[PDB]
Amino acid sequence: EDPTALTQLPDESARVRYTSSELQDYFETLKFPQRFLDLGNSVLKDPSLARTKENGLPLLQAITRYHTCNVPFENLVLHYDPHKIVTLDPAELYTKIVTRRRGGRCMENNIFLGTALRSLGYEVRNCGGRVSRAMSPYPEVRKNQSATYDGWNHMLLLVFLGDEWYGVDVGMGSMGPNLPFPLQDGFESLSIAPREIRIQKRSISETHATGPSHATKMWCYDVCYNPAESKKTWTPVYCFTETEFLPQDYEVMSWFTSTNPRSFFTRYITCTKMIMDEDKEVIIGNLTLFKDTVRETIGSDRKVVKKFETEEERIKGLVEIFDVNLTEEEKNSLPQEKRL
Amino acid sequence: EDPTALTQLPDESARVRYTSSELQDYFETLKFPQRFLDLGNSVLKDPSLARTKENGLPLLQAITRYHTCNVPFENLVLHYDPHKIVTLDPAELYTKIVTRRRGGRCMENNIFLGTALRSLGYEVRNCGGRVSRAMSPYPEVRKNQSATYDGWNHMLLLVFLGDEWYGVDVGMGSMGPNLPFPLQDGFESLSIAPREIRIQKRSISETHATGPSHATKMWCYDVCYNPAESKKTWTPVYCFTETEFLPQDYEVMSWFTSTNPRSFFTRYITCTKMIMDEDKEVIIGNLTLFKDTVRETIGSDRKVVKKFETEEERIKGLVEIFDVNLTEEEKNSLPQEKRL
Repeated sequence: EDPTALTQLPDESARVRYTSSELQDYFETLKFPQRFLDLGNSVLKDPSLARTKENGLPLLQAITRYHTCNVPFENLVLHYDPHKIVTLDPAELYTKIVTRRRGGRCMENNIFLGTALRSLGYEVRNCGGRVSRAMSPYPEVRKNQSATYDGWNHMLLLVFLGDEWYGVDVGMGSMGPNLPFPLQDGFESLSIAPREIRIQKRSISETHATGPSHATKMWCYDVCYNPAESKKTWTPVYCFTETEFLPQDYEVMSWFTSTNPRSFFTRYITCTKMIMDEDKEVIIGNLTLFKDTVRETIGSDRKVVKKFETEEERIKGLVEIFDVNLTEEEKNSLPQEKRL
Repeated sequence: EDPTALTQLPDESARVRYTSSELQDYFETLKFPQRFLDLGNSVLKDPSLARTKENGLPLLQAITRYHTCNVPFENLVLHYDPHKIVTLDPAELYTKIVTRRRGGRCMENNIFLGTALRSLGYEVRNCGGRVSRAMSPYPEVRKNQSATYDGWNHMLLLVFLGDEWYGVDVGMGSMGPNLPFPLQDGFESLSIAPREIRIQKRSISETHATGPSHATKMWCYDVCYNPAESKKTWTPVYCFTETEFLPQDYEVMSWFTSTNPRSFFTRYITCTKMIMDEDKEVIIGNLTLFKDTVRETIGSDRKVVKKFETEEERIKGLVEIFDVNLTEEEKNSLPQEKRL
């Protein structure tokens, strides 16, 4: 039958807002220690703190750090699922991430996080971007096309603190900036040592502009994996604009990455949690399952944790290593050609 | 197998250019009269004329007017086609529109036109937009969601003439501006009497902004079907930004509109050409096939031309009314559920 309603951004009075109690349950899923529970509760009691740099940025730093370490970046809904459809509904996302302790990709993570932050009192714009082909898992695409970008396929947040916007992104696993960054041309920071991140406003290589008089510029997020090299090499990760993206834009973007056969997410299973040094309040590495193999990276050192031999091993490994729990129907929904 | 190359914008030296003879063949497909053949030839001989408003705009006006009257806005590639996939390759588009005298939707039309205009010497930026739900063929969507917009799904061009960008769009059938329009906030013009068009820079209804200090603005294209009313009603048609879109962005957008089962293009056959008063150099109406019925509207008056009874009737009508010629494989590719 013809649709009678299409996806939209609800009017302000109709939008999902996570309650104080649901946000507390999210702080517990994040496994906040006492000092950050206390920080979160002070904002719960005074949302005006979420508008300032001095009181809003520290809780924002803590939320983003524990989120990428405890909420998995995963595509299992396209594999271990009977329907293989992505929901971006903020209430269903809450259940998936807080109650079920599952995760997802950039749109599921950052739609949820945007809803949580606005519910805490933050001013949050949903934005859109393009992942660099330098991040492609296809080797010839990395080699020949690293200056190009995908079609719109990434989500990040801009959060307004005091007098400045900050980029916020908890939905890109170990490729992400993994820090709230000031939206500042030329900002650089250590992020997951030895890696550095950089933000620049610049034209991208792909353009029909015949000269600078007609060029446009994007915000470009790059990383330097090894800043100790004599000549720093910056690897592009994604580019984005400040345009407000809508739920139905993400629906278009997610449809492509979830159903176009050239999206690697339709082809291979992947699941990532970042690794924290809690006392030093920094991320130091990541655990990543790709296809059949779990690897732990700490700084520049990478080692294999497990190469799964069977479906049973991979399923138990998702529980024990990632706290990713599947229903019976989800386990049995994996297509036969993808099983171990 | 894993992709070895993804869609990208080619480097300037590898981009498709239409030759002077290919552009001449396009002018004949447009059915230019002699005065516009003369005007086109003068730009083929002196490409610097395409850089000025005084010499570039007249040819631009004539190209866009004859294009929407003579190149069909159609979706038959999703229906009367064995493979039902959309190519955005500018060489294949050339063969489709100039040689085969077929058409397409917004991205096929405007990728082609951008390639042609850049080949004539114009400075052109590919841009992206969202169609208003006020244009939805779904009655309940129109009634309840007219203030909202689709996810990114429209392409238009910005053409820089002299010191001023112009909006150019030959890819929306009867809903389009059907005129090059100056990218000026508040521009209004008659376009297809009695309809008026309007361009405004303004925020759209859907926003997470809690107030105007954090709000964003879009270029918004609205129409007034009946400016004679005591109180003018403006109907939203699409919104866009100046961001340069890439071929791979359009690939994402077209993938949704061509494969998501809530896109109306996946459901119903549609084909439109505009109707010109050639001597008065204005568009006055349109011919539109929708599902099984052809209607002619001239201004505000609409009448049924034909309600097709059989497949043979619809196919002959496409030839006779729209000069849309199908191959035997294309005719026989229509799913049985869609036949008459």
